[PDB]
Amino acid sequence: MRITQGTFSFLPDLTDEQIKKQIDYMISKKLAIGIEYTNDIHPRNAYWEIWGLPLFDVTDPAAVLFEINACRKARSNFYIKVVGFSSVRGIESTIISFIVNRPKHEPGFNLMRQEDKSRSIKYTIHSYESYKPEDERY
Amino acid sequence: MRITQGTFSFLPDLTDEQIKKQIDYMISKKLAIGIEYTNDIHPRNAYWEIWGLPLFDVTDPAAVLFEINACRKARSNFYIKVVGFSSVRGIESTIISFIVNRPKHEPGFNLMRQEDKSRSIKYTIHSYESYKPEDERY
Amino acid sequence: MRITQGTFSFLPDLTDEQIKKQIDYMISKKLAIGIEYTNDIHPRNAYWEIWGLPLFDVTDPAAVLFEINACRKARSNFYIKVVGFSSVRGIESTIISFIVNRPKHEPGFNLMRQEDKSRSIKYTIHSYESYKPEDERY
Amino acid sequence: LTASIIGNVFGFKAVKALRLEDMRLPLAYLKTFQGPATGVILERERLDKFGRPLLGCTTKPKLGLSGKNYGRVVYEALKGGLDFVKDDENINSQPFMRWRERYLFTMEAVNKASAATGEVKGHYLNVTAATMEEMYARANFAKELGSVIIMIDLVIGYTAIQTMAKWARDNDMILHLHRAGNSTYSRQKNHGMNFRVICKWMRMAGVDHIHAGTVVGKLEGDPIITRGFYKTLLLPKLERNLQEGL
Amino acid sequence: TRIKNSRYESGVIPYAKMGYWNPDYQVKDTDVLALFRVTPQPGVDPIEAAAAVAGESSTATWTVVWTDLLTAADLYRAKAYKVDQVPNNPEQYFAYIAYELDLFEEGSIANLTASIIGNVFGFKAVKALRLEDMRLPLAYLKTFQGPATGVILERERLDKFGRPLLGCTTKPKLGLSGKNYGRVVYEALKGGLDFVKDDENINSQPFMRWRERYLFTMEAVNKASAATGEVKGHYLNVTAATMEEMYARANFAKELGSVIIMIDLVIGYTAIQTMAKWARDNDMILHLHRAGNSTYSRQKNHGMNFRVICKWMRMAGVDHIHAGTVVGKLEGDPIITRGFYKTLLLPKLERNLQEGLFFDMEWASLRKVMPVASGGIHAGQMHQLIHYLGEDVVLQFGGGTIGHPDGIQAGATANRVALEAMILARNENRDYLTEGPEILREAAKTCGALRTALDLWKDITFNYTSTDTSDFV
Amino acid sequence: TRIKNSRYESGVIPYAKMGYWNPDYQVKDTDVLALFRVTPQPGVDPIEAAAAVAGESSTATWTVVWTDLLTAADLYRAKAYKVDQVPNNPEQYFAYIAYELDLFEEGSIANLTASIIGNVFGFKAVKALRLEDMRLPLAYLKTFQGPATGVILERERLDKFGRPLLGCTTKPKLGLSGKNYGRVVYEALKGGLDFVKDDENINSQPFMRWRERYLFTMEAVNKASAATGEVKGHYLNVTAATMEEMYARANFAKELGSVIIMIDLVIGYTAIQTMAKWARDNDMILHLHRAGNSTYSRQKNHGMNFRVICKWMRMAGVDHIHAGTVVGKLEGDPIITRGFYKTLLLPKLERNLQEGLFFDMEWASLRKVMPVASGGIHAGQMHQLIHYLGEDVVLQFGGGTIGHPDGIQAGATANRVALEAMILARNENRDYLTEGPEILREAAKTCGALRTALDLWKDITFNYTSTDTSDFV
Repeated sequence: MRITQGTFSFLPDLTDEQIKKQIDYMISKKLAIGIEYTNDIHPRNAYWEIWGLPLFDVTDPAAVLFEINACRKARSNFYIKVVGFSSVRGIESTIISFIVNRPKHEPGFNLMRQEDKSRSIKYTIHSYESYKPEDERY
Repeated sequence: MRITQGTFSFLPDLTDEQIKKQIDYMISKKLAIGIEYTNDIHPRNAYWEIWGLPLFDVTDPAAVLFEINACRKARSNFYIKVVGFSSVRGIESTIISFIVNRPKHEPGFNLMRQEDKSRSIKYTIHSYESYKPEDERY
Repeated sequence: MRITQGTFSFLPDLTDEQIKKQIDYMISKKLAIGIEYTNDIHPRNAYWEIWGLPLFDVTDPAAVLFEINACRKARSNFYIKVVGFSSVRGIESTIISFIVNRPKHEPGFNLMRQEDKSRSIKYTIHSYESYKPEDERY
Repeated sequence: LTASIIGNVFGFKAVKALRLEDMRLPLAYLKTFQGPATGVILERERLDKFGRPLLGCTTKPKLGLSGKNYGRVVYEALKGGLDFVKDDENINSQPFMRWRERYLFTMEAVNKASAATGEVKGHYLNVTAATMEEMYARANFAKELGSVIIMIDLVIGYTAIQTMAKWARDNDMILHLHRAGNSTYSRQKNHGMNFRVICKWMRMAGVDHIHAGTVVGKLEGDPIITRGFYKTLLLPKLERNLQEGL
Repeated sequence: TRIKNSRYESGVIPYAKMGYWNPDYQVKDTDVLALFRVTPQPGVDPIEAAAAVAGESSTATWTVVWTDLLTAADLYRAKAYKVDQVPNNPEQYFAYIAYELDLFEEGSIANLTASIIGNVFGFKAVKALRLEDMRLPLAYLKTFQGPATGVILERERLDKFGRPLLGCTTKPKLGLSGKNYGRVVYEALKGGLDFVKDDENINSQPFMRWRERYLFTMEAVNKASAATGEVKGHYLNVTAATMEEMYARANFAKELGSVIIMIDLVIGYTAIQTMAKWARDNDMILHLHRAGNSTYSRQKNHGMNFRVICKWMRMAGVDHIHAGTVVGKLEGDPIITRGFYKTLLLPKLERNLQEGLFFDMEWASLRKVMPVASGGIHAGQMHQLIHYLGEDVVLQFGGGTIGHPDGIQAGATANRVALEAMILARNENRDYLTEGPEILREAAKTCGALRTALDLWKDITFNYTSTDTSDFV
Repeated sequence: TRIKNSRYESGVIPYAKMGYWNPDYQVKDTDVLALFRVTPQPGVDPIEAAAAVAGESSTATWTVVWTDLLTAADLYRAKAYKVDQVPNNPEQYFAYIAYELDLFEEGSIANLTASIIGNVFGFKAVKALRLEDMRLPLAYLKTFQGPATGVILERERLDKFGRPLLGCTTKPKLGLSGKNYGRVVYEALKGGLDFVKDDENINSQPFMRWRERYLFTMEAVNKASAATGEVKGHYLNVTAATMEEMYARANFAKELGSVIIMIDLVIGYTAIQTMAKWARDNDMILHLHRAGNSTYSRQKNHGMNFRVICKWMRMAGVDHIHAGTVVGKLEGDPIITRGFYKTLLLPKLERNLQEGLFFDMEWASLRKVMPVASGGIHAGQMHQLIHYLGEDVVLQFGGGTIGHPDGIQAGATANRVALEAMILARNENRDYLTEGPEILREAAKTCGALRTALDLWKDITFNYTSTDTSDFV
């Protein structure tokens, strides 16, 4: 299946040129640019691994595209996303986050239905790949 | 991954020499010395398997080093640790516990995220190796 | 006994001359002056009978003293008091209240002791005169 | 606040028509209020969805569907790409479908949609009811089943809304508000209350979502006036603008 | 490769350079302002010291951290904006610091204090530090309850106006039994006192558990009311180790009909706020005894000035608070003391360098706290007491009542009469300060109780050099 | 008339005469003892001062009262039994005072402090006063709970022995959102820290409400556990305005499975005692941040020395308490600090004038409190840390972690490696204090983060004169 987290996951994987324009956008909005990755795409896995420190006063999109391709190279079979952070008083949070790399094949999720009180159910979602140790995923 | 339980797990695996030194230390503090092991390194597995009875009035560290190696020989692919127990009234508990044997490769742990009330999550950590029977771990 | 409600009830009943001075003090505090009375001096009787309407922009103490006596004449055997009301934003409340007439004799209060749970008691205070209709008190 | 500002003046014989267009709530007064239980920022963080509008769908027909069927629509629409699906404003508990079934079946569809997409999904479970007790019972059941969000109708009243905003703040739940009945006094230009005012009162109350209009849709919505509503709800500070009505 | 190079590149830099020193900062009406008396270590630039106090009590640390970038750092950082040399002291300076409102949790004295007095008082670079005054903003002050009852409502519940109230702490402090305790309470209340009180250290002990004291005392209070026609009261102390226990004593006080209860400052801010809400919710007068205060308020070089505690406690919602006497046995400069009384009573405060009030401050309409004067005072000082302390205050005479040779009722009457004569004279626009001794003398002619009192403690005085003194006198 | 004629006849007499001064008094093992540093007003007899403090903090009052006759007065009066001048300060004297066990409410810090520090600090006759130490008797100590968890059980719940623990206070202090807070928590815990924590002033503000922090922080904590194979934790701060609000946050922490929580001393003794019981009844480690302490523990002439606080807080039931870093940015004389740690750790306490411990004191088997060193420390001081602070302590590097240029994980690893390296050396019987720099540079050859951390804060030092020093050096 296709993991649709990320701002543009319903569209085809973005070309480096499209990624480049998305960076120009982020730059125009004075955002910190971070690169992140994991092989545990649980929708509740809020803290993916970070690729270096976030890139602050970015002016040259090529500097960012550089690290993105660097990370891709070092984490071929991992999900990789680019995040835009805003420090404006009322935001101070992510205002964009899109995927820039997916493993070749995504098995999907397993759903656990633990039967509780009456008809109630305590659900558990777990990626199949996460049933194996990290270095053995995808 | 590297299991960092134990007083010196961030330092390289100790040599028999260094272990001998640690035994001198334990001996200097009149501690009762015990050896334990397991192939279930869940951080909450408070009861590892015990290697015989704890060596009490130890005067020569070789006697301790002998059993450490005897255990190693018998449980080569198990995590093995040495424990120092103090019976001083206010203490009466372990005052040092360090790793003296690690299997060759450690897969790490799996994290289950069971969704409970609202945004709450009930977590369960389990070693990937513990998903196999003991005789087949590591 | 002697009822000690009022600002100066521990001093001898004030003379019209002394009262005259208090009215001066009230006038300087830009207070509104009211005259009230009752023959039920229960300390929790917050609403004594009002004597006419309160006097507002008073400039002559004699004018106020006039009513005090007018009331004394109409309510010989009732308690009578002079109250000074402030309208300053933070206060908006009485800031002085003194007795200017007492009946010839005060029998005092009765104290009921209604036994409640364990050793607790539900108390009731009631003037002996209040056990009689209004037209027969004092 | 409303008791004083709109308690009687609107029925005064001498005034042929009257409309509360706007209010300036002082900073010192605004601090006594809670504000959105969740808020846009934290909401996007619990959803992990940024940089784009969110997508929803109100189940149709408005009334008549059963719980089992309601769950069918929810699953299909979530898995299809929508972020949310929701009970219609008049969907509460009725002969054709009591609330508990709907809650049970919908939560199954939601979890399935999450498993099938890898996204955090949610369905506005409507807890609107006759009494506060009943509302808590419905809200609490949604809490129990793990719903990430619930909804209420403006028709329950300001006090019930404030009670719910606190509850949502204390139970990590997104609180959606349907403007039910609003146009009853916010439609005409000569008499009533302009919606930007309600936006302020509701932002103060602590609601997380509120229908503020579509400009090109089937409901009233002047583009500039509507822009005013949006700013009132999002901006950290408001600026006078006669063209907008602020 | 991702390492930073700018203001946020790893490394230590002076606080004055991290953004904590800004002499051009324009104070916002929403800022929380604080005035510290800084004494930097020799060799340390005062501006850098002020900035260190500003940094460490808001968002900084000893070294640069990039995580600042993930926040509105420029807004959250506190700014030291003014540093003046203390009048006649080359080692001290007054540092004004501004804090953004968003930094604090609404209605929490604990959070307020956690930031303001959290670590700054233990900084090595600062030899001595003292919090002198604070400017709590209108918008922040509105998130607090303020006095549960308040001076106005209190007087209305008691039906007592235009004159101070009279109270008395039972003596001996500790040791008395329930039955006997109530004995004292009856005699003093009937005699003329408005209140009688448990001592701050009277809770529940082997010599007297609390429930008996509550029962007997309530019988005494009711008899007194029935014997005088006044609303009487006794401060039942609910001070205890845990919140549950305190609630148990306060609730019992509520069940028996008590009009008032008391607590010691030593229970702490959170317990206090919890009790302030309880009192507002239960129509009870809440008296606060400043136990332990002088532990950090006595010295002029270090600690916190009591006027700050007055602000915090009025915010918390306490109804009474020992604000000091001026002629009693405890420390209390007359001008500084006037400061404390104004802070607790006025709806608005005005800057007054003599009084130590460095800030103009609106009180957002929060109710007034009733000041209490207790310790070493006695009838005969009444003219000074009225002159310095004023009308709104509880004059508490402990030994000044029980010590009387003719019994407790006599001691009480003496004070009550002394008090009334003096204010009857004030109202008559007499120079009572000057005519004082004569006014009491003229009143004692009609009351033997007062005459005796006047002779017993005729020359009793407490003249000593103050520690907490003004800088502009 | 039925007046009196003896010792209880109305009138004022000196304290030394009222039975508060007795150089022959025989201390009982059940007595509560206190050691005050007294600075009498010029013209005041030291002995009379001592007696005054003795009387005013017990049962006395400025004037004799016959009601003493209704009690076993001679027993309830506190007695100053010894007074000596301070070594090199003729203006000061050390005064020993004994109090009768029956004077105190069992298991109550509030009642205890209400008597000991209630009013004596504001007495005019005494220019300055400081409670230096207390001797709490076994019988009294048995009435208190003691640490809810205790170093031993805590270590067993964490499975970490024979070495100090490592923590980090998130920075900046304020301003960070919940999501970002969790990020810091994950990185630091995963890099080697045993704990991470909220800053004392991080409660629940506009920039971040508490519930989000709790949820995100717990996700971060569990991930670090799964990523390291260690039991990890984050100090969730439950400090709040009211007691109910505090329970609500503590319960959520318990609900989400946190192994630890924290509170600020600023909430007050009663709130602290209430939380100590909750932590004991709910298997939670309770960390206490000494917030506000230096407000009265800094100066040597007035206030209360910290070791007194250590005793009251160990009794209260707290599990961790900041006790200082000797080489950090906050006040900390090495010998005086060693006394702080002993007070919290040892089962029996020995009199030592150099450390400031004036009494011998059995701890009645009360559990041990884990001291916490926090403030301006970094890897590189590790040898001085182990030497001064010891094995049982939580070394907290806030800026010394997050300020690392290679990121937070690296910063944490540096501290973790340096710690183990130094402990390993200590254990190998090496003179690590002297070989310290070498041991680090040596271990730094294998760890980049360590090397990087060593070059960054190589010269950083906080050397200043100590304000709280021993009087026998």
